[PDB]
Parts: sequence; C-alpha cells; structure tokens
Amino acid sequence: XLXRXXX
Amino acid sequence: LNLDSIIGRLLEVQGSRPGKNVQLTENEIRGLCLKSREIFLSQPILLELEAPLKICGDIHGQYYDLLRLFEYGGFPPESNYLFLGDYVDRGKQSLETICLLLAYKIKYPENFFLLRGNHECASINRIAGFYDECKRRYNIKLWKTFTDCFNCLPIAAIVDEKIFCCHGGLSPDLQSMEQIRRIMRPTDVPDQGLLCDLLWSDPDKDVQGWGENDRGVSFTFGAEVVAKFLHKHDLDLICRAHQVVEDGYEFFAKRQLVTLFSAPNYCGEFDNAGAMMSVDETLMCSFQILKPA
Ligand SMILES: [Cl-]
Ligand SMILES: [Mn+2]
Ligand SMILES: [Mn+2]
Repeated sequence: XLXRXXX
Repeated sequence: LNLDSIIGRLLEVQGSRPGKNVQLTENEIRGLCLKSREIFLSQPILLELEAPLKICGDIHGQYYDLLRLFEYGGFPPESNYLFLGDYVDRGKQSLETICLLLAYKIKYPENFFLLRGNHECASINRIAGFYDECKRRYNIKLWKTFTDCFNCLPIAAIVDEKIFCCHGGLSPDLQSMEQIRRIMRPTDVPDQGLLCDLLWSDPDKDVQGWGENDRGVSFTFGAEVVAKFLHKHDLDLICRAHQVVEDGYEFFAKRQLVTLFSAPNYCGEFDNAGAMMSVDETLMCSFQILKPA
C-alpha cells in the first residue's frame, strides 16, 4: 500500500 | 579509498539503538560508487556463480536488518553472498545499506555479488525515497553518482548451472541466455522488454501464460511458464525477489520458483518476516529468517 509500483 | 575504515564505521553501530546513522564523507561514497562501477563493468552482466552461498532479497534501506542478516549468515567473506536488488527506497537508511554493500563488493569482488532491482533506477528512486535521502544527507550530485553505478549492475545470475536468479522474473522475450549477455552497460531500466521484465515481472497462481501486471509495467507469468523455462534451460530453480511475502520466502510452481524478501516488517497491512536463503554445496536450500517484531 506504500504505492503498487510495492504494502 | 580506505575500505577497511569505511567498513569499520558502517559496522560500528551494531548493537546501537536501530536508527543510528553512519555518515561517510561524500568523497568516500563517490569512491565506493566509482570503484564498484568499474568492478560491475568488468564482470559479466549474467553472473555464473558457485555454491555454497547465501542469497538475499529486498532490503529497502533497512540497514539494521541487513546487519542482522550478516550476523545470522556470517559477515563477508565468511559466507559468499548474492543479493537480488532493491537495496534503496522505503526504509530509513538506504545510504548505509548501499554503502556497506558496495564496500563489500569492492573488498570481495569474487565472493560478493549484487544484482539490479527495479529500485536501482533513477525514475523509481526519485519518488520512493532514495533521492530524498541523498538530497537531505548529501547532495543531488551524489545521487547521480549512485545512479551511474546502478546503471552498471548485473541483471541475473546462474548458480552452478541450476539456479536462475534475478530480481523480478521471466520475460516473454527471454529465449536464450545470450540475450541477457548481449545487454550493454551502462543502461537505464526500460519501461518494456527483456531488461524491464527481469526486474519487474511477477509469478501469479491465477495466470495461464503471460498476464497483465498490476504494477502498470511488465507481466505476470504462470506455473507452466516456469516449468517450460526450467526444462528448456536445464535448470532446477528460479530464485527471485521483488514481492513481499509473509514468511520471508515463498515457493511457487511446485517448488520450482522461490521468492525471497529480506526486509521484515515492511508493510502496515500484514506482518512479514525477512528471509535469506542458504544454498549448500549440493544446491540444497534452507533459510535464515528475521521473524517479524
Ligand atoms: Cl502458466
Ligand atoms: Mn522490486
Ligand atoms: Mn522491492
């Protein structure tokens, strides 16, 4: 979820 | 370049409260980048490695976890190491992480190996944290120096003709290992093609053949692509990283592919361990695991 480039 | 002084300062913080920085000089880090880049260019882009060795997946600037991995597995050169990429971004200490890895590459260039991950790419690390860390703690010129070094990292490795290692995974354009060997360096990571896929693709349990990748680039691939690849090239295992896995490691396609992820506690969603894979002299694989906090 950190941003799906990737949690 | 006083490598032992650099390594000594990087290791000094073992046992400190996780978070303590090691601030090398700008000239020292430039030297690490320039010398390691020379070494990367002097060695093949497709490495041919021998077991035994330890294989590590993504680190993402989790420097104290890197130190734990070395504590568990043996500090170089007590064990040979292959890292699969994604050294920087996301974590708090990308600088210490990459500096220690580059220092060990220079000190032990035939016993310590670093592959390129998709985060070893200016387009990605501009946004995902490494540029900001360089700008805050050093300057942007040093970030470019890092980029120039990353552009020379090797892309894949084959251990004892049996384990194919890369950061991401397979490519629909990968028909011969010679295609990898023909890739010229320095290079950026393209947004499509063989080099892109090797750093970006993912295995998927629900894909037959090649599918669209949720990342917006490259592809997903299924279990039969893996089996066909291993059969064609007389390989036993694909070892890759790139995806967070709860156990630190995860097998795929009836244990024909393994994903390693070495940064524990990476995400807010689920807890994840970090794992390092020990490959013994006969290519038998076991794991050393940083369990989640
Ligand atoms: Cl498939
Ligand atoms: Mn990755
Ligand atoms: Mn990663």
